[PDB]
Amino acid sequence: SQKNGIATLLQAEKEAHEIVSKARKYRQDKLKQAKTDAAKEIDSYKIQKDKELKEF
Amino acid sequence: PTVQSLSERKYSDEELRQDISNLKEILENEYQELTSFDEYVAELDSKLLCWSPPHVDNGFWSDNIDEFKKDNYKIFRQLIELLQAKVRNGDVNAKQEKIIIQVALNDITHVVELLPESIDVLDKTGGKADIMELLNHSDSRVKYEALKATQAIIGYTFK
Amino acid sequence: KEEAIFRSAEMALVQFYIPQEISRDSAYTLGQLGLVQFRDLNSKVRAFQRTFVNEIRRLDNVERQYRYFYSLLKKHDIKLYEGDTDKYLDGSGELYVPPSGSVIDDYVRNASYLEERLIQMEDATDQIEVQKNDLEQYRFILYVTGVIARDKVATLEQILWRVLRGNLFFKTVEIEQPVYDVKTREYKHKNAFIVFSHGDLIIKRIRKIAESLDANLYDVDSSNEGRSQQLAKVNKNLSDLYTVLKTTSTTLESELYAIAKELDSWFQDVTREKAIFEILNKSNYDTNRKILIAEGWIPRDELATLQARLGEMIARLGIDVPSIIQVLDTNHTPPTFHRTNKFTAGFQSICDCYGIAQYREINAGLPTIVTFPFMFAIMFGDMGHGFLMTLAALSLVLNEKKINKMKRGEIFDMAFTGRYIILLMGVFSMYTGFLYNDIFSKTMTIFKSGWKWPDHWKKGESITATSVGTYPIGLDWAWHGTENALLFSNSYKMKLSILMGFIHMTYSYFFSLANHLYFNSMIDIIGNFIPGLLFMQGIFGYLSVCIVYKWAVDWVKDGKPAPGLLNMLINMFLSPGTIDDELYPHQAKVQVFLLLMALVCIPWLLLVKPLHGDIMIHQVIHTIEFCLNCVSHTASYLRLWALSLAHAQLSSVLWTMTIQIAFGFRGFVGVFMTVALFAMWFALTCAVLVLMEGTSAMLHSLRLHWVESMSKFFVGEGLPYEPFAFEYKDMEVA
Repeated sequence: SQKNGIATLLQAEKEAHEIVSKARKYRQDKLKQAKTDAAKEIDSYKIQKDKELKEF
Repeated sequence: PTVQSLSERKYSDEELRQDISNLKEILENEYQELTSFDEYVAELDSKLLCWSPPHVDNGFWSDNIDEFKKDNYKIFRQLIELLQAKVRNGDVNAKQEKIIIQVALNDITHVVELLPESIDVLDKTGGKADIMELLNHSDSRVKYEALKATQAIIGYTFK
Repeated sequence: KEEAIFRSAEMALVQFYIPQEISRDSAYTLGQLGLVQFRDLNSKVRAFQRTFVNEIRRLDNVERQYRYFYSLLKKHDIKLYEGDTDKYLDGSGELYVPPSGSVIDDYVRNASYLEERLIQMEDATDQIEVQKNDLEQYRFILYVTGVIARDKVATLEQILWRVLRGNLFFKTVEIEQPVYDVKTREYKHKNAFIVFSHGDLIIKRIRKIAESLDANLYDVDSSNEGRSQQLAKVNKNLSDLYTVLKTTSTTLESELYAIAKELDSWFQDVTREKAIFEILNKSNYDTNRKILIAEGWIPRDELATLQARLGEMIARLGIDVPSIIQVLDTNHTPPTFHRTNKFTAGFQSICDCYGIAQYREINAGLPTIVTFPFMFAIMFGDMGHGFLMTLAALSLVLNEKKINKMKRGEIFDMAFTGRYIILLMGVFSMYTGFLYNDIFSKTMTIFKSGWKWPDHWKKGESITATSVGTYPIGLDWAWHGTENALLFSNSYKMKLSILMGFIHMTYSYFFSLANHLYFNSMIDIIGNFIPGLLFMQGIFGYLSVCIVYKWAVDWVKDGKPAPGLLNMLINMFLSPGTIDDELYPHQAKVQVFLLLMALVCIPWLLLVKPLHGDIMIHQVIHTIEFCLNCVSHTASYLRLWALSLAHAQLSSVLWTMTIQIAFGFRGFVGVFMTVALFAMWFALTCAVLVLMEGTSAMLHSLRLHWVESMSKFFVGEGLPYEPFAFEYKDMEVA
């Protein structure tokens, strides 16, 4: 129906908006997680440097 | 120009529009190659100049006209030498040679119209008649650029 | 399997589920079909807040560069060379077209480049024109030195001799050729001016007065060697100037000749996108929104074919996402359409000039197609004038292919569409001539001899005629020239006009019943048609049956008195007590039943419709106007008679004293005189008669159809159907 078609179009638009919001949230979460991973890797590198200094 | 046209478009995607805007900004920042009179000098050192934004350095930045005039028409003599070398070797149909000749003619037209006193330097170099001979160049772009340059020189010298 | 002009075509409101990406192609093709409108949407906000503003402004700018091309091209000695090819493809082309795409941006950049280049070129050309004009006087040269117009040299000499109270040396010489001075703006004659003086103040005064006298000056050299060197330098510069001006003129003429070929087609190409973006403006394609949604008016019988064309384009465009369309609940009134061919487009347009049809009512164009030409013809009459105007109609019908692509102007103007209207009114003029029996004014006598006036006649006796029989086709030729001809013909054609008019009223009024029946409304039928019909018949159709019965009976042989020509009804207006001269047994008596039926019908007509606040106030006015229009229009039908008789008498008088004096019979001078007389007669008949009187009768029958017939049934006014398309824009709009 015409009202049914309008409702279907609105549902499709809402699904697209939800997909875009999920993409943005995934982007933010990935950025935060990669920042944490980089911090952990840098801490590991600093610990390795400290261990090398202690061995020296 | 393609980036500018894409900027003029209305693509229905925020990410795509932002990417187009960023690319346009990057291209505009890279357009500083024109404002670098050092870049124009380097192209002069190169035997062949390219139709880069440096070929519009004078119109976009008339400041380089003073440098061109300096050292008793140093840059004007360099450009005249490049044009004379291209002509004396002919090869007006060569695509690279045609592009170099057109760029040199356009730059010379910009410079001469920016300082009519360089007309005497050009005439002493034989370029006043050289460009007139080049008005009959085979290439349509070369002939049109030569006509524009001669009209600028003849129009400036007529005063 | 499509609709016709029977009524307004089956309307439809289908929903455009246009994909956002392919929107430009979809709009382009959908406009190419020349089949769809677009419903006015999102128009509640001002015109400079649209999402389409930037493309509209750039394309309008582009149209401005194209106009500047056309203006400078018209200034130059060159015109278009590809008008025919572009118009034919875009006029009625198939679904296949080469849409532009990014070539739109290519065209925009191309136009901007062309303006920068040719603006530089024009600046160069007029600058060097100023240069050569300056040197031309300078070259002609060789104290005071200068040139001035040769006619004003005497006044210059006088003012020189007078300004300094003494005298000064002077010399002058006329120039070989005129110089197109910038100040004069024309190639006026000139002459060299030379003078001499001692003081420097005198030289300055000479400078000032020469400048005031519009005399330009040059710095000549007194020394022969210096003058020769200056002339050599001037020639050296001037030779390069001739070379450069020749080269630039050649380049300009070459590029303008090249661009002129595509410029005419480029204009009609670029005109498309303006409409395209103005149309998709109504679609409300928000930048954030995707899958554009919009609506437009379509013919219901073309939904399948438009869907097929859209799918074919989508396949051609490679758009993977399918395109869909659905029909809305058409609560809003859709426009009215008529799939008229060139056979009847003129009739339909002339009919709807009065008012666009109701949403689905019986379009009045179809009956008018025939009634209007015949109503004109029954007013026009003559064979000869109708035949010449039919030839004039053929002049446009036969050359329809040629005239369609040539500007109407003031030579034809509204006649551009009138080729088939004039043809049909001309053939009906032929018929009215056969049935009025007058080629121009003069009556023809092919058919069997009519009235037999007595075989014995005196030199100047008054002779009656004998009804030996009835002339089979039309008015009896024996009536011509007789003292009773005017009375007989006038009575005849009064009755003809009123009878044909009543028939026209009945046929038009039945259209109201047809319209209501098609719309399946009953209260309107029972409240307007049956009461109105019974009223109009019971008076005026009763008059018609009166008159037909009156002819039918051979009155004198019948013995009972013959009522007057148009008497019985106005006699009846008094009282049911029929005064005298009854038509038939109880014929003048039973009609009181019809009269009482009408008079008891009028309040029923007054009250039935209101009985479902101001509805009654509207309906009382409706009944009042219904009756008044009925009587007034039935009287107005005498106009056919009126101009029929006017045309007949005008034809008679012109014929009797503008042609055929028969003076100088069997004489060469008489031959010349009748030649001139016939030329004057034919010119008068054509111009005066056909133009004036024929268009007059055209207008009278036109109004007749607009109100007398149309207003009986046509009431609803609806929206017009103007789809989204145009053929070409070669009209050179400014």
